[PDB]
Amino acid sequence: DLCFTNVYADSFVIRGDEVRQIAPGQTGKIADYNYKLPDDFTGCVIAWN
Amino acid sequence: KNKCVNFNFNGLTGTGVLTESNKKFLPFQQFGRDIADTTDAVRDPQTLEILDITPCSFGGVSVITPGTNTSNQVAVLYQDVNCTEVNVFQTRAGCLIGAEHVNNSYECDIPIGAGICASYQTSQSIIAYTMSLGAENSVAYSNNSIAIPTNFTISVTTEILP
Amino acid sequence: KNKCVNFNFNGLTGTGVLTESNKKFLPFQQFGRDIADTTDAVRDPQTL
Amino acid sequence: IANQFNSAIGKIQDSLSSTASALGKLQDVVNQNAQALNTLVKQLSSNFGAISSVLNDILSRLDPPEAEVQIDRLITGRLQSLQTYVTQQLIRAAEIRASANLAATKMSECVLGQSKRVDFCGKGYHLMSFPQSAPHGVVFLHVTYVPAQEKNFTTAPAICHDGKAHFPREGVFVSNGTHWFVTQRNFYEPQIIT
Amino acid sequence: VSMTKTSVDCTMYICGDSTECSNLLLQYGSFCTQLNRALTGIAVEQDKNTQEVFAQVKQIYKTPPIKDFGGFNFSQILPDPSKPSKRSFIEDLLFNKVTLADAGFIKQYGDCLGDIAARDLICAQKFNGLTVLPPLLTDEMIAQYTSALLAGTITSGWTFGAGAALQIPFAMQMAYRFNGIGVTQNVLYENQKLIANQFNSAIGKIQDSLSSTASALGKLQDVVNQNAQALNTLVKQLSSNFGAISSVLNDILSRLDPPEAEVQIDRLITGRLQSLQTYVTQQLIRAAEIRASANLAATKMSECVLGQSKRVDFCGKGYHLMSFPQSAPHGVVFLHVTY
Amino acid sequence: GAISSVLNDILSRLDPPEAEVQIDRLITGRLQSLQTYVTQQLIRAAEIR
Amino acid sequence: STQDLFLPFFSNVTWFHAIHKRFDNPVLPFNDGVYFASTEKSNIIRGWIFGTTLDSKTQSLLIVNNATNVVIKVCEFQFCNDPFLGVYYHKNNKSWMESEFRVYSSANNCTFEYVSQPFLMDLEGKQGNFKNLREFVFKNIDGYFKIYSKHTPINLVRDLPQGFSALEPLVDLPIGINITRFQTLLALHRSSSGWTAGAAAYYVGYLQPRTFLLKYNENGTITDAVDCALDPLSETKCTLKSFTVEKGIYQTSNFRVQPTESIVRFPNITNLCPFGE
Repeated sequence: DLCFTNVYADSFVIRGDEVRQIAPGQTGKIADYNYKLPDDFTGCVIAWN
Repeated sequence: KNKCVNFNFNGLTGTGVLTESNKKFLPFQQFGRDIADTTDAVRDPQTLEILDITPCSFGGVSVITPGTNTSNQVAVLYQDVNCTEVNVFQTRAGCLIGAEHVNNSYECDIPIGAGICASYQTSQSIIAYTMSLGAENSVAYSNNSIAIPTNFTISVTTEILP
Repeated sequence: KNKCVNFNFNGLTGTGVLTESNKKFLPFQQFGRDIADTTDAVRDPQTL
Repeated sequence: IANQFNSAIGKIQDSLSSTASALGKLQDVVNQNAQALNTLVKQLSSNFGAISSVLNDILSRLDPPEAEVQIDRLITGRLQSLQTYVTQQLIRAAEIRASANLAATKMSECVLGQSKRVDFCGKGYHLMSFPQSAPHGVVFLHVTYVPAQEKNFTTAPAICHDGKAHFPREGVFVSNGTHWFVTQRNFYEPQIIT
Repeated sequence: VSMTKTSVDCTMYICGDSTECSNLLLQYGSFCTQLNRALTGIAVEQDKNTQEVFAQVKQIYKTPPIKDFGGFNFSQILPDPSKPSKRSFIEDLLFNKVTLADAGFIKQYGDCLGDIAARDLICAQKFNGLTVLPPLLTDEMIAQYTSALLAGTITSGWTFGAGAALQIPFAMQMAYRFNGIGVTQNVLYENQKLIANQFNSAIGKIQDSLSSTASALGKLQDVVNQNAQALNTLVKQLSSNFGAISSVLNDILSRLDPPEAEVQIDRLITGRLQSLQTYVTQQLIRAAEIRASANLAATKMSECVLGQSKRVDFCGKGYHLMSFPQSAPHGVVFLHVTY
Repeated sequence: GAISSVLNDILSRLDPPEAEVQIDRLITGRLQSLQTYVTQQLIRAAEIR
Repeated sequence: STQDLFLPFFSNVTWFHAIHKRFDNPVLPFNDGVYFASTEKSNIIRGWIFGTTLDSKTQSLLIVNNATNVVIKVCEFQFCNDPFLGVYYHKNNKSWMESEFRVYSSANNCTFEYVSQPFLMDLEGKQGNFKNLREFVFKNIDGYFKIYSKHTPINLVRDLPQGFSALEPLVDLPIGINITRFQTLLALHRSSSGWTAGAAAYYVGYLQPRTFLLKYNENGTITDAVDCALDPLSETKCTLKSFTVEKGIYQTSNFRVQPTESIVRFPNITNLCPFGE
């Protein structure tokens, strides 16, 4: 029903233990160090094996 | 256009009226907003035209009726509209459907507004009359006339205050 | 009965006083409510 | 006057026993007190944005981690109901106190004294007022001087006797058409102009 | 005397043209009934406050065409039949120096639809549920309520408020009101050509005080301003995000599920209800200010217009003789004759 | 209704995703306090006037 | 004050009957929900078939009564164009007993089945007045079919009586299907297409999401109800929360204009996004 203006895909491969770290407000070697999400992040996270 | 519909522009859903406008959007601008921050205008993404969003449910509704013990016949006063939406009569407050115009100006029985008052009188229905100001008296005035009572009365006026 | 206790009827917990009433519940009805929407009456599920 | 006054006291019985809407001002004071107390019970049936309105439901369903999300919606909904209600009471109490200061003004000046204030204690020249006990208020019985039977008279400002104007000390100049008379304003008692 | 009768639709203001919001709003029960009861309670008493001031006699009085006043010119206070509304020259200046809304309380839907004016204050409130109720006593009638009280003051003196209208000449009316303030009545007739020139020049000073100086009506202009700004503030209340992710009801209905929207829409409903509980609080306190002034205006009508005020400096500086009622926007203007 | 009354505690504990749940409870609690207080002042000012 | 799917007062309901030359079992919509009301004397209303397309291509509900058990089945039915259950050959030893079972042809993939207690229904024919009033509320929201049953004796020849009856829920059926169209069974008699029909009546009205008021007595039975969308008189009853409107004027709401149709306007593009890339 709702559609979006500027869709950007963030495609990369990490360890399976650190997928929950991809969230607005988390830490880790992925979240805190190189791939950080904003505090006002309005988006979707799609991950698979 | 010109009908209250359920619009959907770029995912934004709502109830509004689409009309043409003289507003010209900038090429990076899509949504027009108001003081109340709601979307007042959108832009058609297929063809280049500008459409406003007018909110629906317009016109106040007054309920002019006596008690349910007396009768169930009612008169509905529609403010801020003419008699188009809907014994049809137009008053100074709005369209009044259900009350017959009576030229006899009586005392105000039901306070309505805009100098109009109603009552349930005589086949009995709600009548619509102009609110009378009272019994008009013409004072016979001159430079050599005076009215002085030869007799009076003692009336006990009851004023009741909390 | 007739004492302020901590009742528990079908999982609904609260503080109230249990007295007899002349109200007759419908067979599909269990809880009676008030103007304030709180439970004014319950039904004993073991005996009627 | 004793027959006109005692018949007017009998008209108070016909105005209160037959017509029950004469006390509708103080009935509205009782009604706005009784309905707002009855409205405050209806305030408890609002879900307040939570999943239910009843405090006993959330205590029986949800954990205190998940109940403080829901009970604090009920507490805020019941407090804002009271902060609206105390707002409705203080504005109503400011209306009654402004009327009670008006009632204390109509007791000191209108009952305990004679009111020179024109049409403040009802229509007519006010003589005295009688205090009567009323539910959450007072009812005054204002004794008024109202003229009933009047006539049209010929008047004049002054009179030339010896070339000098004569003005009334207290009263007016009236005439029945032949001779000029003197009387007061609120009653016609013709006297010789002396 | 009166104020702007406002009946805010709390069904439309909280949930604007929404079915899913109105299904959540009707769970709140008696919130929209208790606020509409207070606004109706204003709408009854402000018509009552206009009733207690302008309508204190059951009979309507008019002046005879034969004018014998003794040099006193009363053409500036009596209404003019040449205008479509029977108003005096003073009452025409009072209705023009106060800024009101558009002509008539009926603004069409096509006037707001066919022409969307840039920053139009009246239409934008009406699409937010803010309806302005018209008063019971129109300004065409209020100019005739004051005309009935003025014709009784000129022709009948002060006896029209204490009973039936009993005529007395204005030369005798001014002589007997001097005895109320302690002046012997021989002062009047020795200077009747002088006092009539001093009074008619003072009526000409009312024209120089109202037409040139537009800030003399700033008290009743502030009554219109505090009514118009608070109605315009209530539109600005809808732009507040209320702690939610957005202020618009149509955004959350287009983004979030009803599991996640009841977290967000109930923040909008509480933010709009508290705004209405702010506004009804601001109206009832303001209505208590106007009613205390309308009870003061009814005190300055019964005692100061219908009678002679023995109260010193209550009706202006000087020994008060009589006062003239004039129709004003949501109020009254008195013309106090002082010694 | 929040976890604490102090504004400086939530700014030192929670992320702005989780603080807007908590600080907006403090803002609403302080504004309704000011909404109650101005109500108490205007009714008292109507008594003095 | 409650808010659910309700039949509005003074609404447009249907006019269908059974008689010895009008026989009506039409295809009726059920977009939001339907209300049922039948004045009967001879137990002619036997049941319904609730389906989406009324075919074996979809899953359908079949609530019937074969004079022994209240049969409620959710299967893949072979839908016949005219379902009926007839009573045969009365002339000697009547007994009012059935022969055929013509509501469907075959049923497979049965997911829900309800067989009630065996009872002996009096299927005898009557003349003159209708002595039974069977009213039902039919709605399927969130996969939870709510039925509401009420039976009261009436004395009626003609048009639906002006009265009130609080309908009570009998059972709760977890059918889990989509219902868009439905029909109604009727009984057939003759003193297999030369049969006739006994005197019957049934009324169908569409449920709408309206707001009612519910005035309860001391016993708990609803005495009277008021729809909030009839007129501004009845909306004043919803605002004042009293059925006796006092003598005066109460501002209820604005003149609401419902939207006619849903308008969708999206950008025009035919290329899919690179989900494979």
